[PDB]
Amino acid sequence: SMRAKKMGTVVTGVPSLKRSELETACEDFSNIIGSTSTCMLYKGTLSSGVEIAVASSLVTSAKDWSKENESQYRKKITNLSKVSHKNFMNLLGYCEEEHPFTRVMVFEYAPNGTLFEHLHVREAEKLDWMARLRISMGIAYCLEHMHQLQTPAALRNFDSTTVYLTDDFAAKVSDLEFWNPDMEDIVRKYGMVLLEILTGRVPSSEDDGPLENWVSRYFEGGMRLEELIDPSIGFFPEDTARALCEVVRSCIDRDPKKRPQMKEVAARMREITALGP
Repeated sequence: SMRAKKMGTVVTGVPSLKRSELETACEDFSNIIGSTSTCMLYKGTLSSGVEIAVASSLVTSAKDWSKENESQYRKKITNLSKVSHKNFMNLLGYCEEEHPFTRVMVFEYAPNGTLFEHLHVREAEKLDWMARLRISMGIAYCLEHMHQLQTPAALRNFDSTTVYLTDDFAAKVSDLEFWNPDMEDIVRKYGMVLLEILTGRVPSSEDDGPLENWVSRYFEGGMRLEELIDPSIGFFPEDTARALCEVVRSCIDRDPKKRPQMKEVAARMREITALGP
């Protein structure tokens, strides 16, 4: 009948994976998909049969990893755990292990590579009109969802090199870089990617004046659509192309206040393409 008081003595919703499981899944990290400024990308297959792309830090020792690195690592995982969109390269798990030093994030695998590759690499399979419209819409729906959630940090590197393509060429926008942009800037970037999808052309530097004058010639009324639109598309509907180029023009306006919101872009894009989510 008497008090006995004691005291105990000594963070997200996607699964933690053991390093041993990932070693098996990725053949001890021997199959490289690619690389970024902050990470290596490894191919694996989980015991379920689900194919994965594993983003792994370049850091090779706990001595080279700061408390800030750890904080940004957990922050990225927490924020991506709230995205599960058909047109996003979704986070499927993560692995932190100290021995040996491991900081990875496990993503959905996209078998058909990047949009940049398919648009610009000579040996890559070219995309037809409907494929390009599907990709364009998929991107817009992802970006709209991202903005709806209020998680734009995931789109800070958005361009054709960060959009991957599924087995039937649907878009998956990615965020593979370890976290270490206003929505008005993302809208502008969307317009540039849409222009790239339509024309097959991309700026060759930060100061591509010749490309600027060429695009300018179109918007000022001095270019036929046959000169603008990528010849590798094959046949295309003229008035649909016009309408999509108007979307581009709105998005890439030099005055950020004049650009549309991503929700408006997606609505307009659906009106034009008639492609639902």
